[PDB]
Amino acid sequence: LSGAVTALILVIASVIIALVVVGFAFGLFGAFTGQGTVTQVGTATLSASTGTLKVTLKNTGATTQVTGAIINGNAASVSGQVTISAGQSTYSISLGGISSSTLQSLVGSTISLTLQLSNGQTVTVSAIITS
Amino acid sequence: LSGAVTALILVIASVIIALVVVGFAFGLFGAFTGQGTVTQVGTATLSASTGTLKVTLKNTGATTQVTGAIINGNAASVSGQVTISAGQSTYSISLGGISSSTLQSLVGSTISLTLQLSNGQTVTVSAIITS
Amino acid sequence: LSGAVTALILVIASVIIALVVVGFAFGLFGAFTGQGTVTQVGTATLSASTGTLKVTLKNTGATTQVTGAIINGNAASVSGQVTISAGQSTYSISLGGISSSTLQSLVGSTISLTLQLSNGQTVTVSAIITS
Amino acid sequence: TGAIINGNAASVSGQVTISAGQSTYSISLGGISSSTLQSLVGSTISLTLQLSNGQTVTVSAIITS
Amino acid sequence: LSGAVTALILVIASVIIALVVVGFAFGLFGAFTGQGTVTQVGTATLSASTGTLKVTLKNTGATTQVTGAIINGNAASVSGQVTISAGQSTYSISLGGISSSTLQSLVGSTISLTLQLSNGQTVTVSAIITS
Amino acid sequence: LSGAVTALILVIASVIIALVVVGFAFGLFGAFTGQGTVTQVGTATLSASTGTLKVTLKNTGATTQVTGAIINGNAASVSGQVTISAGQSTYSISLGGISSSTLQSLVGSTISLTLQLSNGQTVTVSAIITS
Repeated sequence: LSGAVTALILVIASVIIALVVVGFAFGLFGAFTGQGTVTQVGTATLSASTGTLKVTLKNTGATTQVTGAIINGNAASVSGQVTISAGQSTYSISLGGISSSTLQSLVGSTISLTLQLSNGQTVTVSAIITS
Repeated sequence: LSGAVTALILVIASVIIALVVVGFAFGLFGAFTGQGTVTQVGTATLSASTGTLKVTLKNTGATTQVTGAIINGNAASVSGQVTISAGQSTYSISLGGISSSTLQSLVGSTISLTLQLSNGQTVTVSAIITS
Repeated sequence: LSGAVTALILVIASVIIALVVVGFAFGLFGAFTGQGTVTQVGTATLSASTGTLKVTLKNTGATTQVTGAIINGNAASVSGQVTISAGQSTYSISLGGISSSTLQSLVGSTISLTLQLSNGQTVTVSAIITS
Repeated sequence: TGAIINGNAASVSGQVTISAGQSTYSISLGGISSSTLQSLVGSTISLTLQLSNGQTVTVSAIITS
Repeated sequence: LSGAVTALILVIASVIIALVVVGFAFGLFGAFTGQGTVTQVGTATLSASTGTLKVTLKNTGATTQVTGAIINGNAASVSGQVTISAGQSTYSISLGGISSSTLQSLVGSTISLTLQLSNGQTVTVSAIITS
Repeated sequence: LSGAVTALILVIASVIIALVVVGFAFGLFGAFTGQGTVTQVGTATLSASTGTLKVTLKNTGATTQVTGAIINGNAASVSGQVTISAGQSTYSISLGGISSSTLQSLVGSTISLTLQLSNGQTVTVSAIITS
């Protein structure tokens, strides 16, 4: 009775394995939709005095973190106001790692930043270098 | 009978997954068309007394909100008359956040505003600075 | 003689199960091809008097039904002339659920509709709002 | 045996014995007229042939005149 | 011997299914290339007497049909000389559905037509309204 | 014990097959990235005396070969200086297959060449026909 029981135990266990696969696939399909996306809607300004960036970020997803920023081909780190909530509202980043040595010559012009979020997404920002 | 049942349960579940993907794609294709677009048709005037902007905005989409306005390299917030209905009709924005200190010297000239809507779209407005 | 008969009955029944799976897969492959697709070829016009839409829809598939329409961020239902036959010919939808309150201001402009068919497919239509 | 076209089943009469090899086949597909295919000249349709051995084959066809 | 035969019958049938998919994909790739494209090369003239349009249409594809024409925001049907062969040669459309009521005032000016072909493609024509 | 051993040997062999597929996919993903791309940065000049082309080609990939060139609707072959190394540096192609019969009338004007590399990529070059 090896064939009477063994193929039976395989066909019982295979239902368990298939349901685990389908449940994991539906959980992953639920996960990557609401994982969190962030874009810019607000045409940020980059003050040349302290590097304070007044950005507006739309977030129709989960809570993310801001890790670093690419500016002028240089990486830079941030310290505070990096916890992005859901919603657009308005964000104010104290972008350290750069001084007014190179931004004094570009007052009034336009620069392109690249924020690096915590969830793998990067967001490019078109900034007006104001004073 | 592991291969007799398991590939069968996969090919039954894959129809469900594919139909969910196709239905989500068609729902998204329906969503981003009628999501709401707003443009200017009316050649707005900016009164220098109180900052009252008499704008005309065409809207062939859904109901949106006006969040802020970029003027002279400065961001400014708004308070009332921001619920854009469908249709052109005529809109009257009490644009706060600026005084007649800088607009008194430009009476009769032309300025360029940038309204920031709630749905990510921004609209630039060519305004006549009247008194 | 448990192993002499049992594995034999499994290998006889497994042919039946495998042929049922292959026949179902080929039937599904036949079904989703000729299930019915509908697109627009004809550059429809939306009359603002009664909402009568003169659309042209190409259908290289089966007979479908028109259920509803998305217009200006609003859902709307339909009543008559919704049985789409095969072929392009020409279709005339009495689109109820909207009046000339909002379409009187947009005479001559262009709007984007979203028809929702019965077979899950949605079709966006670029319409000229004529009078 | 048959062909699925526009959500309709249709039967065939002649030139249905498929030999081995690619060569070329010419099916007199009856069961439909030029009532509905006159409006789709030059476009693309999708047929579904149903063979005798259970296999079905979908064909991407150019509706020429 | 359920696993000795069943996975074998699946791996034999899967070759058939994969080859049918690849053959259908290559047939579709062959079909949509030579399906038929039509453009204008010839700067058509629209006679205001009878509406006779002397157009020149380049066709590097298959034989198509002309179904209707959009003129002045109005749809119109055609009757004869609609079978477009391959090649540029020259075409003469008896465009019915309009009279010299509105085209008498525009003699010598330029209008823009929109022909609607049978294969989904539409072609806009820049026409000189001659007499 | 046919089901006790056979599904076991399938589930052992399937790990081998899946790892071979994943390793081949990652090897292909490694291969097509660094396969070799070549573009123009240098605004080449085409001397009309001997057909000597002084081109500058940027190559962030592997070593490629120059096979032929399309000029004036004519194919032409090359003989020497076709081994493109990595880097921009500067390249000098003795483009045979054409004389100064047709290029004498176009001294000072601009022509468009199409080099055909060995790795399937083609590169169009905007050349100044100098003397």
